[PDB]
Amino acid sequence: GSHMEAVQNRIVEAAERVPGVRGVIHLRARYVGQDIWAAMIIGVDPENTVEQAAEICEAVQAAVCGKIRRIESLHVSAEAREI
Amino acid sequence: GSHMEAVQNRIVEAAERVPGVRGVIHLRARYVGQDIWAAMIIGVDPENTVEQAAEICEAVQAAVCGKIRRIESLHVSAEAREI
Repeated sequence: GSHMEAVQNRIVEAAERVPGVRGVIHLRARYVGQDIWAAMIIGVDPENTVEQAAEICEAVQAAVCGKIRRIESLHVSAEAREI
Repeated sequence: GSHMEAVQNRIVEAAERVPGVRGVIHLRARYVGQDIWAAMIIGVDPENTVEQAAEICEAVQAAVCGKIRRIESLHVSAEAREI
């Protein structure tokens, strides 16, 4: 913690910058040693296709893991969300 | 178990009969006392909208809980799936 809060901040921020993300609805992050393992849910446009939602999830996973190096496991899922 | 396997059978079967379900991809079911609590993932058409996928999930939840009375908690989520 404290230092976790700073990491979580960077995860939320990294995710929100990815096209199609309507907020991070949920983020659970934990230290396994010096590595982070995490799970998040993002908001998506309810009219996107399931495919697009899966694409946005992958894109988040890559942007986030691309920016926070200590992350060794991130699962990203999606939920319909209004703006 | 044994009797769990019979319940799980009925959950899979109930789910597959619901329009838009492309198989049950995952089912975790457990006894809390004499009640079942469960979580499942269904296949959906990747071109459905996220909204439709959420609708199909609710419809599964209701059909299944409507048919297996001992179920007191069922969460249903969806994943893109090819036929």
